[PDB]
Amino acid sequence: IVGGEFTEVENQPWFAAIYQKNKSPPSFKCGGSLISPCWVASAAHCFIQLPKKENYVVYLGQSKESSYNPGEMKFEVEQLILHEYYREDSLAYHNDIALLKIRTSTGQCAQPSRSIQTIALPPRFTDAPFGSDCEITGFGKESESDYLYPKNLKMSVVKLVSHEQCMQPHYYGSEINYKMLCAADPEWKTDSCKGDSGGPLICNIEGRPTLSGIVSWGRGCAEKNKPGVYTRVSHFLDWIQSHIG
Amino acid sequence: CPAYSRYIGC
Repeated sequence: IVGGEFTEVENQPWFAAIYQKNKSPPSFKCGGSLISPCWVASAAHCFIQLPKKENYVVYLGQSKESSYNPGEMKFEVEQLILHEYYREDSLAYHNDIALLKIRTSTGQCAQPSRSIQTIALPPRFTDAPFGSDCEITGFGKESESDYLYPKNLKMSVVKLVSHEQCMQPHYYGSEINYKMLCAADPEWKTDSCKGDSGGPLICNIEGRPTLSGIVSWGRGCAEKNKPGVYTRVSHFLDWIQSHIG
Repeated sequence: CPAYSRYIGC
């Protein structure tokens, strides 16, 4: 996360830290979002290089990546579902969404606490406008040109950018379609970054913090005319419901 | 890896 501030997971209690097992402690790989006690949504691109549930561990309730966190919950991936139409195209990802059914070694799903909460899926449509300032959070880089990653959780505020704006040639042109969600800072000073992918785009809709997008791609981080691009979750509601319901 | 990935492994 570029800009914003460091924060504890109580401000992002749905945030899921997704790691890969090593042959040797696991390596942090992607963010994710708890959308029901047993299910985590994230980006399919996080799993392509090794698409086996066995090789991943999910932690809820973490403010500091790769160390123990009070109130942590460690989960195995019982089921790994990647979108059937996932695709890469040399610039960007498409259909970039994954589901992870999580379970501890003792069989449990997430137990709600101050640090572990589900986040609401978006409504089918809603009448009544909401604000287009949405939160982003994760463990990604603090600048596109940083080597090294911050280790503690950050969060920030970006604003949704219309598809029509995001498809301008100065922006991403024809690479943006109706399934994507762009978000940027009007002054280009805060953005998601490398290592934030899979994490949530939280908008406030009908009073609910709401998972509106999943970090998918973006040219650099906080670059002018280059929004962060997000999987438009609302588009996949019936995909999601038909797998987790 | 597509050119605009934000993935830790890209």
